Amino acid sequence: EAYFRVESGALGPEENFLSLDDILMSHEKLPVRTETAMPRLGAFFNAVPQGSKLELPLWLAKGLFDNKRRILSVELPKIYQEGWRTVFSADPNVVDLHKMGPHFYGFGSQLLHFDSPENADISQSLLQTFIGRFRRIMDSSQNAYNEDTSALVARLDEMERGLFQTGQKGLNDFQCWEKGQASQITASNLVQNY
Amino acid sequence: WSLHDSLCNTSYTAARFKLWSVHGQKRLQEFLADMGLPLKQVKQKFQAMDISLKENLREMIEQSANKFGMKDMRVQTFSIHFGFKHKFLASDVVFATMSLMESPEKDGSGTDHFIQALDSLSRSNLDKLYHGLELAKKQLRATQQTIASCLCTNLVISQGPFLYCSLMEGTPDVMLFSRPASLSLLSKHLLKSFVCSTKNRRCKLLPLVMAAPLSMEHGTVTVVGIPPETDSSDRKNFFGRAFEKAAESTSSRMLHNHFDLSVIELKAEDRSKFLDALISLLS
Amino acid sequence: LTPAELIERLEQAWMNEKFAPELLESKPEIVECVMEQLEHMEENLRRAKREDLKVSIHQMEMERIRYVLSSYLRCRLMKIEKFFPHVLEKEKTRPEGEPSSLSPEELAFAREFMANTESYLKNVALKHMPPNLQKVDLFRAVPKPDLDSYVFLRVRERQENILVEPDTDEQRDYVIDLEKGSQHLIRYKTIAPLVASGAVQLI
Amino acid sequence: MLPRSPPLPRGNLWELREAQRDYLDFLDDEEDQGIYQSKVRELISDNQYRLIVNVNDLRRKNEKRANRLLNNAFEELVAFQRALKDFVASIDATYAKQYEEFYVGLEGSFGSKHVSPRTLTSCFLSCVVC
Amino acid sequence: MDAAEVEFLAEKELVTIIPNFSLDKIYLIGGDLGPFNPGLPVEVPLWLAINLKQRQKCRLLPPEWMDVEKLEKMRDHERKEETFTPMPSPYYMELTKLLLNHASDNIPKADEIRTLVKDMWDTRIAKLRVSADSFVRQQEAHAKLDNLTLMEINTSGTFLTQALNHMYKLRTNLQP
Amino acid sequence: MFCEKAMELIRELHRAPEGQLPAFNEDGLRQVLEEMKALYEQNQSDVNEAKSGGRSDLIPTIKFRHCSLLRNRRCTVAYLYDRLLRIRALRWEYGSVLPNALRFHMAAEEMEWFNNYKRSLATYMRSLGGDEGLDITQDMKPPKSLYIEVRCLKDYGEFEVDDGTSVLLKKNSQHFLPRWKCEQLIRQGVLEHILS
Repeated sequence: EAYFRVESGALGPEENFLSLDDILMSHEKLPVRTETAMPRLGAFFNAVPQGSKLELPLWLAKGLFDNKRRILSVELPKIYQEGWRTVFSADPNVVDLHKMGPHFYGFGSQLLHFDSPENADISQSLLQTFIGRFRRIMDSSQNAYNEDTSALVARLDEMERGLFQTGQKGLNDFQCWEKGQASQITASNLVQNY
Repeated sequence: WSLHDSLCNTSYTAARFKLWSVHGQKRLQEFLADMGLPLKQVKQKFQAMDISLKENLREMIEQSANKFGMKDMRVQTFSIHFGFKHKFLASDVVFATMSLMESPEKDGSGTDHFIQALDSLSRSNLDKLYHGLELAKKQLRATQQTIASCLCTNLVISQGPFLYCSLMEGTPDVMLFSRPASLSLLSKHLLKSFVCSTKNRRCKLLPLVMAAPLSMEHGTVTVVGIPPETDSSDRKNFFGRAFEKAAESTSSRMLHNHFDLSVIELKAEDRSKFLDALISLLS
Repeated sequence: LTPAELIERLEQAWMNEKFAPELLESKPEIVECVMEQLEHMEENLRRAKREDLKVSIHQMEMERIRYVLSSYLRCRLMKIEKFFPHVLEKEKTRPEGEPSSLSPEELAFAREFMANTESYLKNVALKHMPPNLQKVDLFRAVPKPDLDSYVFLRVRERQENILVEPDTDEQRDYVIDLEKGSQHLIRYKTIAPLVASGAVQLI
Repeated sequence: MLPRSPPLPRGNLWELREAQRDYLDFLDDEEDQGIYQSKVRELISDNQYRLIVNVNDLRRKNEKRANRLLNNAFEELVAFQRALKDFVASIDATYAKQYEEFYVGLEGSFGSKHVSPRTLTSCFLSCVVC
Repeated sequence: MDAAEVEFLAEKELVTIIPNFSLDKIYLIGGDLGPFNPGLPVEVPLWLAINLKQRQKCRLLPPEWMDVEKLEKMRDHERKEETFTPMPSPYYMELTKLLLNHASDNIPKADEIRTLVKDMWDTRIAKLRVSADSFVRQQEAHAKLDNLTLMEINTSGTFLTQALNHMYKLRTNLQP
Repeated sequence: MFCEKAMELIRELHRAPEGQLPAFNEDGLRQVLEEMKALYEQNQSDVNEAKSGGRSDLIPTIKFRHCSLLRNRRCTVAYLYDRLLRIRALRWEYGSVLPNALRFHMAAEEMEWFNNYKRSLATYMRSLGGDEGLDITQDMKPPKSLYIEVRCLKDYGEFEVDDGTSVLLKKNSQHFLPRWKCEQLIRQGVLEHILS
């Protein structure tokens, strides 16, 4: 109630520095093709050729990128390719955005700092998927009371679980006021140890 | 409860009907048949019984109990309604509270059950009352299975001026009555069944004295004393003096711990040393 | 300023801080002039205590006001401890003639908080580092407030010609007007100077 | 793993007049990129009855019809197969009479219709499923 | 916010009681009250009427808008109109909860007032999730809520605003 | 790639999203400072070596190592900063003094941060009003009535009433006290508000 973690800026211009969600977000891998040799460090993948397909975290490919593609170029995973961008248009209420994740909107908004050609078509997928999956989170979260919700929440990602936990915290708080139950003073964080 | 499981357990029709001896269990059958109550509706819970039977139940039962020698069958009490389905008689609250405070399985100090029973008297806790009605049932079905023991085995000794009984640990559901407060009711129902059962004319007017083991480690039992039973008994007990003077004479180890005097804890070895001097003292 | 109106304005100063996404104005006047009614009517009770019902009617109201006020203060010591560097900076470079966003006492608390946390990070992990990283700037580690939030508000001073920008396209902006007593759902940036001028109130 | 498309989406790189007059307009297809006028002819050169359609295209062209076709499949597929004979007579009327009636398959990505014989309940009556 | 503070703001509404004790004017930091003449009406803030009722010292009175006839017309007016229609008091839910729980025997026909209030509530909540779905569905940037009371706002606000922020972000991530 | 050790500090705090302070990790912290030093020197060598022979083709091998320390910096300040949030809570929820099931999990320098924060807070609080200000730590929920009925749950030596009229607190024994005093103890676990 007073532990206010630093929130995630993974949807705006640039992720926050201290947010433990973005730190684990950017760690996810991404495919690149190198433009030069990689001397003195070919141990991991001593030198590495130019024109080689490698898998690197996102944070690494932040500074190793330039406009001229001096060191390496990037190509998007298939989840954001043209293939799946039609699937997410058929009916977005069917996809398991936890397997295709578990950071869909967080990752996809950082792949816009690579000035690829099809950006005007990724920032339209996300917008049209989130709008598609809305009337199923506005209604399965404000209307699921004293139920086992661990199956209404099995196909969501970190940007959506944060909202499914705000619908419930406002349902279970009006239903606790209606029943004269939110008058008793209780232990706040000690019942967490118990 | 159902209408059947509450005739077999009220210690006022479980005495008259003698619902512990197969010879008189058919009396219950005849009583039910004289009213037109199917034996399949009487066995089902009362809230689910058909609506066409329960019209004048509380009259066709008072009537057909004259034909059997039970004329004090209607009493005067009160009842409360809260809402849509909440309907209590003032003698259901009592049997539920009295059994939340004296639950057998102990979960802490002596003042852990007291709190849970004080809780279940305010309307904001109908989940304890509605729970303390499943203990009060479990108790009442485990009392007619003890008064059925000491009357199909004749453990009521006629030790002279007063009857006498005792209990055995090996019998099931005898650790439930270990408390020195839930033992008075068992004895007071035992006397009511007995006085109706025996054929003598002397035993029908002698007070009872009962003992059941309290503590195996200290090796001690608990003892009570109840007035001579009758219909119009004045209810003026007299054992708080008898036990005192008897322990004084024998000079044994006793404890008058409670507030009422007629309940004592006694060494398992001073039983006879105490009892003989008491027999002589009451005379 | 009848003592009856201090409370009516205190509740209003209490809701805004609960809903706003940024540390709003500082009202030292009120916080220092309600601690007077509390300080006074705490004396006309401990003296004339020999009534047993009047003192109850007074103690209950005192306990209601001392919760409005207290929970108002607590709601700002959360804005300060989450945005300490950006709230120190803003107060250092303030153009004279602008109401501060920090009391003279919250200012000392914020100074000591920044000092304490810097002197803590200096001796655990920023000391044993290579000797060019041992300085981290806390204007790019503590995220700034987010003034693009949506808020419900109800207006009480008829406004007209309010700009509503849905997106980046400057053309798509249609201007709107506001009645009195109405309620709307708009982004906090386009109505920022109205909350500081009493024209609205974030319900 | 959920098959939400017949073309595996991971590695694909390596009255009744409105319906009939909207299907025809969809089957024109000339002015944008000529995707289907490259297929009608293609099948006429192979002597086929039916042609496979991508509903993914119907969506981008006209959403209303793409939804009305996945929920009233009968009245819509009797109007599709009419405005297909109409459009094949608009290329070669000699061929358009060799065959009694044409047919039209489907393929693409249906939203919730991708069901298994275990999930095929009775809320899918008269509805294209896969 | 949270319901237990809307309930705090709602205990400032005025109601009318009938005391049964003698007391002279009281000068509260929020006005004046009294005098309390046994057997004579007087108008006080709720948080005092409730607290005096619990201590068996008064007898409440039903507010005028709390009539079983005018309410049976509000309940129909609400279902006819297609926008949020004006309501008796800005805090009717909390009034008809606190009153009917604490003074249900001084209010005739409590269990019909209660059902009509609940009928109104269950509609004004249905209009919200339609007015909060067209918003997203059409990607608006403004929405005039007409006569929403603070309680309806607060029951589904901390979700709606938080799910509109994540939409503004997704809609303005291509400009730079 | 790199940074597989720092990412074992974070992927542990991310498993406790309730706000419960886990045991400090001096081990992993030392283990990541060591890698910082190692890469630092092994890169500075070739840095000054690219000015002593012209190996400018090693420029990539600088960035791949220059940035790959910034990471290990982030993932060691965040952890060190996150744990400074889960600590300040223990001043608004438990109270001024903590039981040693907590003061045993904090690293020995976080106690100094605490005892500084607590003292600055108690300084600010006493500054609000004329007489010893206003203790804003209490009063977390709107006041409902003027007296409260509590019921003890553990033993506690001798609770005080301002007028010197103490009260013993045995287990399962309920009083009727002003809620102006019981708030501190209810919110910890000692007492309990029964007559809701």
